[PDB]
Amino acid sequence: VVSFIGSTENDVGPSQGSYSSTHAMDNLPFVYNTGYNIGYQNANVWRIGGGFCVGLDGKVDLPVVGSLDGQSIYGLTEEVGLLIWMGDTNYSRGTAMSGNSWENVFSGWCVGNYLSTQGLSVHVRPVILKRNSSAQYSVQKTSIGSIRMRPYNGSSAGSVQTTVNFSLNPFTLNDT
Ligand SMILES: CC(=O)N[C@@H]1[C@@H](O)[C@H](O)[C@@H](CO)O[C@H]1O
Repeated sequence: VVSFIGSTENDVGPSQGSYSSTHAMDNLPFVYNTGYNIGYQNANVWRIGGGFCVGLDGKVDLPVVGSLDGQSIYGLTEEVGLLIWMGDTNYSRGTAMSGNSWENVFSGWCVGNYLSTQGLSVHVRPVILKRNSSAQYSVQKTSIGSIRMRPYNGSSAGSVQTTVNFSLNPFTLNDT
């Protein structure tokens, strides 16, 4: 048994967020290490039971303005980009992202003959692209991508909602 209990649209990171870094941005691109603060986590998006086996798929829509260490830097504005992560519940369980096609983000599992729940989590890292002349970057609310449950081992979804989508909450990058 499965069931959708979460929400279709989920905002990544809080609104009006301010971030700072005194590290080093000499040789762009630079990537703020804000940990997992800009993201989304709902360990309860699908209710499952009876051997139901589920995995997790993710897909970012933003264009690939490049690639950082085998990961795809996704762009928003001329000067701003991001390192995107998607996967299962525990933020630490994230799977970096490359391209704009559906990729496996969580190997999944097979619950027992009891009632549990299936979750997901997104986390992003703000990348600075092209130079500026104010040392300040704005970020307007923009779509990012989605996650879709992956029923396997003979498991079925049916008409039960399989995908939820994400959106990047606005914010601004500082540095000083
Ligand atoms: C904490 C909880 O009760 N629900 C978790 C769910 O968030 C997670 O997606 C799934 C697979 O790891 O395992 C469930 O037990």
